[PDB]
Amino acid sequence: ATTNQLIRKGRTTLVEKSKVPALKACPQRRGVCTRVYTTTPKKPNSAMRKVCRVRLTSGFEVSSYIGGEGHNLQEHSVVLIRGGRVKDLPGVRYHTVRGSLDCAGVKDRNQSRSKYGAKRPK
Amino acid sequence: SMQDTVADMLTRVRNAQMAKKQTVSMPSSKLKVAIANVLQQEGYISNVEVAQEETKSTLTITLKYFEGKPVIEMVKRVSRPGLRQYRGKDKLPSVKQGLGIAIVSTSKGIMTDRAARAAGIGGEVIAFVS
RNA sequence: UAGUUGGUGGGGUAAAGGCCUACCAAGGCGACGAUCUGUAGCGGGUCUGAGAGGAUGAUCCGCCACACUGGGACUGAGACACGGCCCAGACUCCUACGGGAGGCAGCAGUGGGGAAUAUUGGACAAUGGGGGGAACCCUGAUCCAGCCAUGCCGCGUGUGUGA
RNA sequence: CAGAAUAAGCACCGGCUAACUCUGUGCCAGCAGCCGCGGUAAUACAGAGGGUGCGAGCGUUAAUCGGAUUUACUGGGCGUAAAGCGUGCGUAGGCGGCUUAUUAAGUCGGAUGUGAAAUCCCCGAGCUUAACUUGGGAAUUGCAUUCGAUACUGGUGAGCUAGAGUAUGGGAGAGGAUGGUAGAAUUCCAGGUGUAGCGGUGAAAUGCGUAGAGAUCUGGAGGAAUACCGAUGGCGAAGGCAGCCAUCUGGCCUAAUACUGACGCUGAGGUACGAAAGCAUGGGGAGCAAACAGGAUUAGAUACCCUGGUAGUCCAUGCCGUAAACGAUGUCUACUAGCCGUUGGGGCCUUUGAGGCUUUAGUGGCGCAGCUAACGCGAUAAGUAGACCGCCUGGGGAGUACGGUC
RNA sequence: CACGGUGUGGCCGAUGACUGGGGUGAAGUCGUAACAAGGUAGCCGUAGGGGAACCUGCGGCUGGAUC
Ligand SMILES: NCCC[C@H](N)CC(=O)NCCC[C@H](N)CC(=O)NCCC[C@H](N)CC(=O)N[C@@H]1[C@H](O)[C@@H](OC(N)=O)[C@@H](CO)O[C@H]1NC1=N[C@@H]2C(=O)NC[C@@H](O)[C@H]2N1
Repeated sequence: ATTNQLIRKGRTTLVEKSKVPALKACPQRRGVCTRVYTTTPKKPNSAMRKVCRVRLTSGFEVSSYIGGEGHNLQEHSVVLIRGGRVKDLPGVRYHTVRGSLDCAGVKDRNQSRSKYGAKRPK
Repeated sequence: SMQDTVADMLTRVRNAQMAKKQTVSMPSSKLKVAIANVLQQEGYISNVEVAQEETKSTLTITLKYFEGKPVIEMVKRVSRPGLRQYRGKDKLPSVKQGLGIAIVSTSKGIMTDRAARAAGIGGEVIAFVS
């Protein structure tokens, strides 16, 4: 570009879209579990992974992964969700916080307890 | 069309040095002669001559080669008609940490950036030579 | 764009001025973005970056604007006035049904919303502010205290020996 | 004063990245920032031991800048990776040849005023240290006024001819528009000679023919296109332009004087032209041939092959505005080894007529330097520089939807 | 003159029976269009036709092999 072209029309900056639109620039969001179910991974992965469709206070309905082994969730549960992708699951962009509102911490876990929300053993 | 005769002169000198010519010739002007005199004083070129046929005037420059390489290794036009560059006395550019020269047109005539700083004046930065 | 742009006579203001008015003229703005439209309090500053730049405008200081929503004026040196008045609107409260009352975006606090942010505390002793000749009175400004690992900085949870 | 008495957790150990083994499970349960782990010996899942990093904290999520030269002013690109508008003309604008006088707007220098305090930085001071508080500086890169300088840019006056243009002689060309005309060939019609085939394919068949084909000879009708010359030739802004002749008409090349005296380059908007197909009205229609019909082939044929055949291809008057509209390379200017072809001109030399040297404007093949990721480009640059414009910012969604113009 | 009312016309948002294309996932059905001369060279513009990749006509390009 020439100097005159730059003066007539400057440079253009393209805005970056957020990868967590449903949070709406908040660290976490509260939602009501609409449907808890299991899904299969995209190739080359095979499993039965636990996910829940949740309606958020932001007015959006999304899908959130349930981490750890063993969960007590069901329909009409109230959960807290944070950001975070699951990679091999198409369209799962959020995670459910363990042990926050109605979700419970994982059982018989003694390492990385702050994640999955397990208290200290006696 | 030709709209920068100073850039034309610098390009002629650059191409002559790259082709290993002994002399280079161009149509002459007072600004070009002033720049060539500064080059000769700083030692990048050997001799400057002006000849006159009638109304026409021709400028001839004798080039210097030391060892195998040409003496003028880099010559860059800085100010151009599309973008003029003016600097104050405190922001005169230095070429190669003072090992080269910046040709500056000031109100006291054309000089190097070193002479301009010594005189405490600024002006238009014409070219970098190293 | 038609009080629109300029002029004259008059009015009006603390004061210049289409600020208003009656006539006269056809002007005034716009690709250097007028008009319309979306968003937004502005600055000193703050974060990042080698720099140039980019993002931001809590806490401190200056300016502006607002006070349930709109339209007004009074008193006064000063207001078109958060805890003043008049009018219109929505809402809320008391009632013996005759008649009345109100505006926490002041401090504390309640409900609600939210991932999330505190006590319905003490004193005018200090610095200021109002009144008074003074004595002195008032001051949720302020100075302090309470709660929270929210941040920064500091300290401890012991030291030596012991194969 | 009493007595160790009251006071350690969190994340991680496949690579990026400091820290490794054993059990349990077997593409399950699960992990995951990216690349990826798990399908019987998992240092990557869960537990344990050990270790590493931090420590009243440790991790996760969210957000800003950076790394990102990934909007490139500093500081990027457009032959093939994304990217030169299909091509011209031209408005606003940007930029602009040489000499001289003057001005002082840009530009540079000095002085003065201002740039609140706090904040940032420096030297100190007080907090048991530190955070923190605080004295004084430095800084606030800016703005305004005034006084100076005149090299460059701008303004004004004067002058010049190397850019640009004008008149006069000569030259080449499928440049454009209109109207005539010539020869070859295909088809059809008529007639003579003549008699069983012709045509078509890999092979066949559909088809034509004993109311006489095909073949051969004579005459006539009509439409479309111009063999040989013909060429890496020519002309045109591009799209494009071929028989011959006349009329009207554009540009280019070439020589020498003469003339004007910067009158120039580029160009957002705008406007003109713009292959083929297609559209509208009216003509024309030989050959060819989308659609369509039939015959073959094939597992199927919807196609390739064969026999037919309508739009269209042609003309007049308009529209449409798109192509791998390509050199996938915007226009203009200057400069930078050489060698060999070719087209249109100028000059010189032989010495008789045909050759040999140069120079200019086009058109080609190699190739030094230089450039490029490489391929390659290389005086017809993709090299060295300048002026202006257009365009690009991962792949799809998508040159799509909506709105608007035509 | 604020608030209000009437008529008509703009712009924005939400919602709507039904309807059209797009992406992703999994490879189930019919074919084999492209990549070699991909077995009819490919592609571009345009027009017509077809269950579908696609086929055919006209013009263009080499980013086409063998000669
Ligand atoms: N002011 C300046 C004025 C400029 C003037 N107006 C025009 C001008 O000067 N332009 C500069 C030259 C650029 C040139 N166009 C680019 C080029 O040449 N190839 C493009 C790059 C492709 C690739 N990288 C090389 C390649 O594949 N090569 C082949 C190859 O050698 C050979 O083929 C085979 N299979 O072996 C040959 C014979 O078929 O063909 C060549 N291919 C071609 N030869 C043709 C040709 O030259 N042109 C037209 C077109 O057809 C060209 N393709």
